[PDB]
Amino acid sequence: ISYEFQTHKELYVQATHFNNTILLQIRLNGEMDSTYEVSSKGLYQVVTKLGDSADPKVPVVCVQIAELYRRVILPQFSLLISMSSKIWNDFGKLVFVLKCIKDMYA
Amino acid sequence: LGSTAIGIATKEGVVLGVEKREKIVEIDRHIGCAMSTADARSMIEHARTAAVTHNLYYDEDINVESLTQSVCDLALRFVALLIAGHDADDGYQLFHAEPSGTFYRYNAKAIGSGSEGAQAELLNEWHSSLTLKEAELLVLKILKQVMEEKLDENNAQLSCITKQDGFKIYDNEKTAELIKELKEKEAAE
Amino acid sequence: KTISRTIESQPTLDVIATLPADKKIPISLVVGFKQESSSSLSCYYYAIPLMRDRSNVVGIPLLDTKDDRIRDMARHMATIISERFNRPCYVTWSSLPSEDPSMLVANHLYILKKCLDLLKTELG
Repeated sequence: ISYEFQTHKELYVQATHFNNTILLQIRLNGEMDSTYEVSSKGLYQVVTKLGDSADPKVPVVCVQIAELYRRVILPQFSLLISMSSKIWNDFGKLVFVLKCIKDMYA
Repeated sequence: LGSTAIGIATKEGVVLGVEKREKIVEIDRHIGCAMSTADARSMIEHARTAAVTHNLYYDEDINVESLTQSVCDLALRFVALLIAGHDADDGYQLFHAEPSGTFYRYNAKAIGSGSEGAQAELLNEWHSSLTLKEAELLVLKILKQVMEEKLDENNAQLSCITKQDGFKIYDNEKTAELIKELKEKEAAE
Repeated sequence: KTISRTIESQPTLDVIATLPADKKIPISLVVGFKQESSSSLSCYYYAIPLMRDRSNVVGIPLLDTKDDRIRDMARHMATIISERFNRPCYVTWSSLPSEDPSMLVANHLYILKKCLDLLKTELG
């Protein structure tokens, strides 16, 4: 099940739902280069698949996006994010991306 | 039962040397690594992927510390490495990466079979003004010092990474000289 | 820059694929068997080519799996795509509720071809 949205250096969003996970792309001028898994212990716990695993900006953006889902978008938890690291305003930015995710109903 | 591998950082290149008895592999043009050895293909592949991705998107060398974080992370979510590189952040750098996924910085380091042996000799010979050629020779010396059989270009192997020539694995010639030159030089008295 | 598709014939396939309008822009490919509820994600996989500053490619399981067949299918597919299109690509293999293993062993080569064909059409 696919949804996607594009807005404005341009930001592209796309998601793909499954029984076991979602899978979100956040592209910047078509670019995407990092991959984080934001799964929860049942009752959040980011893991870095490819990118800078020591950037402290990271788990913040992730856990934000993870809340935007878990408690505002639907309709034991697992998201996969792939994004342009080049995105990092900077709180102003995170707010834009998050409104872009809701503009395709996520 | 891990095998010998030695690195010495200088202000003009880091030098990785091993007991040949394929153990030095390139991660990127500006970063090699030497290892103690088929459980590695995945870490190496990962490393390379990280390096190339960063490079493609940024059009620059990846930060050797970031690279070593990336490979250690992989183990952290559960084999022993000497990663050596030059970057424009902290110039020449040398790291030791344990199967545990903990890593530390060093300026000289030995891992494998004669590695408590060698690390002492490293400790009281390393200093921050050593030239690349001194370091080259120094590594060769420690390697003869600990090796099972004799030291010829066939059972030990040298490499280095430098700001200008990126990574390099020395062929048997360059190394044939150096081992002969360590012979002449340690015959002064 | 994203397309839903069902490729018909040797079973019918579902394909969500993100790709370029117009070189750092990666091909993204989700692919399972179509069905007549729906799907889970089995393996996510990445690859990127080496430059001629050095015809290999390099890649890693973003989301790995226990099953060799799924891994190899998703790796192989990403390896070949990335090489032939000289771009990075992210490939998902999805799996149907009670999907039998054979369906994959029996359609490895075919899925590759119909995916190369699709991308090949949609770029050049």
